[PDB]
Amino acid sequence: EAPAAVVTGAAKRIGRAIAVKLHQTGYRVVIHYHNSAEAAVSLADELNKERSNTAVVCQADLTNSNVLPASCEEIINSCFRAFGRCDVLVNNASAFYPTPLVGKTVETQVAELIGTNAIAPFLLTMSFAQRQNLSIVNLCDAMVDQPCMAFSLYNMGKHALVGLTQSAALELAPYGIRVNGVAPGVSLLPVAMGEEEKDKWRRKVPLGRREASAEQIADAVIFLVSGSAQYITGSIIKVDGGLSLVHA
Amino acid sequence: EAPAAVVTGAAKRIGRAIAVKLHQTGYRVVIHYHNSAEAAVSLADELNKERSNTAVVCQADLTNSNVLPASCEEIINSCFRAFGRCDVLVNNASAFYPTPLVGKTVETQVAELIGTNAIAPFLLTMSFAQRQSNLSIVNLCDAMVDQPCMAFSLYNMGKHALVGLTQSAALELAPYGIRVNGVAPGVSLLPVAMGEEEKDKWRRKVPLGRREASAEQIADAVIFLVSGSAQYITGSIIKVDGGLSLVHA
Amino acid sequence: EAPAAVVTGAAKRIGRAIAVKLHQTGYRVVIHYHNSAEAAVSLADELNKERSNTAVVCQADLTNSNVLPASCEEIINSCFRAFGRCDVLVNNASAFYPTPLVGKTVETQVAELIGTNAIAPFLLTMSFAQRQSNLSIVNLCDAMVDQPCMAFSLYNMGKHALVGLTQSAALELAPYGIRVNGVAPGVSLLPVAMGEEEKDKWRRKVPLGRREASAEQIADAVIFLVSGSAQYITGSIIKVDGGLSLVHA
Amino acid sequence: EAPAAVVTGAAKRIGRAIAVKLHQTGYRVVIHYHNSAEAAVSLADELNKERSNTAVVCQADLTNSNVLPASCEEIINSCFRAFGRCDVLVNNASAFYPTPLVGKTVETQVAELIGTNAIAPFLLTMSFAQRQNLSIVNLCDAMVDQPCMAFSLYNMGKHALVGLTQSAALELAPYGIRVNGVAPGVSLLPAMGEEEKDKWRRKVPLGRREASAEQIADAVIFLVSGSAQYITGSIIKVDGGLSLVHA
Ligand SMILES: NC(=O)c1ccc[n+]([C@@H]2O[C@H](COP(=O)([O-])OP(=O)(O)OC[C@H]3O[C@@H](n4cnc5c(N)ncnc54)[C@H](OP(=O)(O)O)[C@@H]3O)[C@@H](O)[C@H]2O)c1
Ligand SMILES: NC(=O)c1ccc[n+]([C@@H]2O[C@H](COP(=O)([O-])OP(=O)(O)OC[C@H]3O[C@@H](n4cnc5c(N)ncnc54)[C@H](OP(=O)(O)O)[C@@H]3O)[C@@H](O)[C@H]2O)c1
Ligand SMILES: NC(=O)c1ccc[n+]([C@@H]2O[C@H](COP(=O)([O-])OP(=O)(O)OC[C@H]3O[C@@H](n4cnc5c(N)ncnc54)[C@H](OP(=O)(O)O)[C@@H]3O)[C@@H](O)[C@H]2O)c1
Ligand SMILES: NC(=O)c1ccc[n+]([C@@H]2O[C@H](COP(=O)([O-])OP(=O)(O)OC[C@H]3O[C@@H](n4cnc5c(N)ncnc54)[C@H](OP(=O)(O)O)[C@@H]3O)[C@@H](O)[C@H]2O)c1
Ligand SMILES: CC(C)c1nc2nc(N)nc(N)c2nc1C(C)C
Ligand SMILES: CC(C)c1nc2nc(N)nc(N)c2nc1C(C)C
Ligand SMILES: CC(C)c1nc2nc(N)nc(N)c2nc1C(C)C
Ligand SMILES: CC(C)c1nc2nc(N)nc(N)c2nc1C(C)C
Repeated sequence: EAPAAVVTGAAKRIGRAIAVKLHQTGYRVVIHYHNSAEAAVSLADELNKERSNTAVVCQADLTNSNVLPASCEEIINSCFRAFGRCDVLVNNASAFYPTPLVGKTVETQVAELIGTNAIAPFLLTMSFAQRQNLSIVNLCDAMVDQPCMAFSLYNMGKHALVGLTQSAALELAPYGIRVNGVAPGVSLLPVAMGEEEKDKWRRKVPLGRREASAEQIADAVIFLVSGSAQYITGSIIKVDGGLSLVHA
Repeated sequence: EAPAAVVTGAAKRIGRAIAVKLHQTGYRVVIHYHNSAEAAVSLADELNKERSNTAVVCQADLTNSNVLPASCEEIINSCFRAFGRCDVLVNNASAFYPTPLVGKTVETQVAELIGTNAIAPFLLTMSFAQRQSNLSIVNLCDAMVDQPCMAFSLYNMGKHALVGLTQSAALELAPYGIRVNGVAPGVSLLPVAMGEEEKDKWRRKVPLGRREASAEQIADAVIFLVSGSAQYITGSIIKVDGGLSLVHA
Repeated sequence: EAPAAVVTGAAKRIGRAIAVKLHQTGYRVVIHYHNSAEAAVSLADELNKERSNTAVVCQADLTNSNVLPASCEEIINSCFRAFGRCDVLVNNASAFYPTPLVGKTVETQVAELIGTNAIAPFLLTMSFAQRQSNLSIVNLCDAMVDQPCMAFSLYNMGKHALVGLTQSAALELAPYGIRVNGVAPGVSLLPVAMGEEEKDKWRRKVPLGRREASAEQIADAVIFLVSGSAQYITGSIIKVDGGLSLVHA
Repeated sequence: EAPAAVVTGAAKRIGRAIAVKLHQTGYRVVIHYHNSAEAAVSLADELNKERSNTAVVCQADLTNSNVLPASCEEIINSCFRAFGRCDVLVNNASAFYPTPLVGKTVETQVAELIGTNAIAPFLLTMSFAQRQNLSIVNLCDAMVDQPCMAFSLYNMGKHALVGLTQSAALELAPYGIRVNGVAPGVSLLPAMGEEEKDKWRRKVPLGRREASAEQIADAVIFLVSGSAQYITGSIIKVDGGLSLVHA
């Protein structure tokens, strides 16, 4: 039968593109979402119209808390309940907002930014391994070493995700599970973002002076889960048009 | 008038060596501790005997929780209460134990390892910067972060997050004249209870001298980073590992 | 018109797999070689039997010297003269042997190791760019560059320079639509010649399957990078090492 | 006996600051230079005026060639000739200029940029080790991963120098020789004038100022000192946060 994948934060944008491209490759998919219920259901309907019984949605908040491990176990469980297997996990969901060093409480900021970007990936990785061409792909960030000003908590999360990618690649290799990352530079600028700000970001990218499409990011995910990546584990592929190479 | 420093997890081992060297350089010190109360009080006593009222102790669990931000604020507050100023913060305290992917619950392991290694350092950095010369913060990192111990994902995640904080905070606090740096030990001060035969196994791996670092050697790099000789150094992580991280499998 | 690629050191092993896989993908190929004349011609014959007029050979020493810039110019020229275009350059050729710090003279060792691994890639890159769709360059790097083989300083220096080239050329050539990326093998295709103890030693270190990479698995990463599926990827180095570089001493 | 140090490209700027600082800490120094004869002799004179017979100059081109190994061996030899010992080697000399991919020939550019920044440090390291608190400090670059546009050969050279620092740290550890790097960001602005200087200054998070030569030398002094006895294969960035700033 067809293999199955879980994509977190898959209702919209890059997660959606990844879900779509996995589905087109022949995967059954769990579209995880938090708030974007309408987009998630609409996406599932469309994939199911294409091939019957090949998409389900699964709602979960991925903020850190004492119940986060159970929420992550349930996400993996939902893939098994729908499809009887879980071959691919894609950790895409992410909170991203400034937390200056010098309104959400700081405890909430910690829980959202660290939970979504790192702890949930860890717990989902745990549940995925425990339930078992298996692989996990973590959505990282090409700019981790030249971070956005005042984004310390977000940056800490993405750094933690690099650590998880390496530790899990090492530990899960004996089980045949590969763990890799895809690190976007600037990708899919919101149509609603101010045009002046869009231009500012695009002007920075050496390759084409434009942001990645969501499909370009998805392409690298597709490579990593494929038979063409069978010896690749612990690798993080930047997909950033050379943005990380530009000095101040 | 003398500068003042907070050192977390300063009762024993590397934190102790750091507190002692800072004190010897002329700093007044807050000795933070968690369970090591006798060691901490004894250390403060020793330092105060050397110079009157230049050391205080401050107890706090640095596990992630709803009360962790207030706890970190109180650690910084304790430096100001005692000394009227806080010039240096050393984020040394750290939980370290395996968390295999395949009697603590996982949510507790997350809270302790991410809390001690990453979140508390963040909240302490926030309180330090907000409460404000040669100001700086030194984070105790790990030379082996990219070749981690098997089954230590949460620990390794916590230390990676700390590298991220060191960079983000260096960038953001530079306009405020606060430098933020790291010291990354390889193998240091193996536990006296570790069998010598196993101590020799890690020792044999170290290119420079086939031995682990003393706590004092780690402290030496901290002393440098807080000194006027490092006035243009920020966002830098100094490995103190005797070549360990350069050795292939 | 079918696109054309140059592969250096393509007569055998990994370079051969790259040439074969590019050819299978529809590329016409220049098979560069140094000493392996019989294998190079044999490979050309084989590919030409598959599709007429799709493979040629080009001999050159890639050791550094006063004549190297002309040699690299002629390698690129061979692609234009044969195929009327050059879309892809793969910098695979490499000298690899120990140069301890404490028959070849040291200046010869420098010329061979830095020439093959770094300077030739630079001059070929120069020639390729100046002679100019989906254009790209792939440099064969090394996943163990930061945990190098003992006594291989010159080899390691060359591979580090190659990372620098990959990055510098990615930045500079991005405006011309030329992408520049790397593939970094761990251990790959152990020779039968090598000892049974030595080969086992290396194999048992690889977390993912306790075996070396096949040449085809290395070639798969090259194919991805030159493909339309990597159109936004430049300055990236993809490790293909089965997790070898993650394993501590 | 006082320890002795070789500093390459030490007639001016950062090399001189390092030479001056080592001398002040008690070292006897070989001031290597290439073209800056007057400046080198002048520094040796000032240092010898402070302490008699504690400085000598040594001329050498560090461009790659077949005689480069002999030249590097002779630099180390000159320290032993003058001082009877050689405790510290600082690889500071560097060529730095653009070499675009698209009147110096390319073979000259390769020779100068790879020679000065990488091959000469390798050859000096060999000769330093062979001739034996011993250590080597390499002058690297904090911006190696966000390079100057059209400086590929320079960038390759400094990357090779990171590789040397790591390889030699590993290999020379059994011999008790530590090998470390100092990676400046922007330091000492000259050739260049204001306002281009102030364009660079505005980039630096920590004080919007370039590093002083003194600040770079401070980091060198630390790595050679007893306070760094367990540090080897480490590269210390001295860049005021410059490398942390995104485009
Ligand atoms: N776009 C870029 O320029 C860029 C750059 C670097 C890295 N990345 C990385 O690439 C990935 C995708 O980027 P993107 O722009 O598509 O991301 P995004 O739109 O910012 O986030 C994707 C999804 O994350 C989910 N999410 C947020 N908070 C959550 C929570 N508490 N619990 C569960 N889910 C939560 C949201 O789901 P709901 O909508 O259902 O609420 C959201 O749709 C992310 O990991 C991101 O960090 C992106
Ligand atoms: N030792 C090494 O080989 C090595 C290697 C790499 C990195 N490092 C890093 O260097 C630093 C010093 O190492 P070390 O071996 O001296 O450290 P350690 O003994 O393992 O821990 C230092 C202190 O951290 C405090 N701590 C632990 N859990 C805590 C909690 N939940 N709340 C508050 N404090 C807590 C403890 O205080 P109490 O005793 O008072 O309870 C302990 O004394 C650490 O950051 C470590 O990760 C060390
Ligand atoms: N194999 C591995 O485990 C491994 C590990 C890390 C990195 N890599 C990298 O992957 C690439 C392929 O590895 P490999 O093992 O297939 O390589 P290899 O067999 O060691 O060498 C490839 C070719 O390099 C050519 N070459 C050597 N010296 C030359 C010179 N002076 N001038 C021109 N060409 C010269 C040779 O051509 P002729 O035979 O025609 O003389 C040789 O066939 C290399 O860049 C290597 O550094 C490989
Ligand atoms: N200054 C910065 O902003 C900066 C930034 C990053 C890294 N760095 C690194 O820090 C170190 C010092 O910087 P700097 O600006 O003081 O250096 P520099 O002035 O550009 O050069 C130092 C010396 O190198 C010598 N040199 C150049 N070509 C030579 C050759 N072919 N053979 C022998 N010697 C040669 C010159 O000696 P003569 O004058 O005697 O001919 C020169 O005085 C260098 O390694 C540099 O790459 C500096
Ligand atoms: C498209 C814009 C709004 C954007 N959105 C992001 N979303 C997440 N989750 N993570 C990022 N690093 C992220 N980064 C950007 C850019 C600022 C790079
Ligand atoms: C002395 C031994 C038990 C040891 N203890 C440690 N403690 C903390 N907190 N962090 C480490 N990275 C750490 N690392 C080691 C060694 C394995 C290096
Ligand atoms: C399989 C053996 C002979 C081997 N051969 C190599 N050849 C080149 N050119 N480069 C390497 N890094 C290289 N590395 C190895 C192993 C030590 C991995
Ligand atoms: C002060 C200016 C002229 C400058 N000079 C340099 N000299 C050398 N040798 N190396 C550099 N990386 C170097 N870099 C700069 C800046 C452009 C950073």
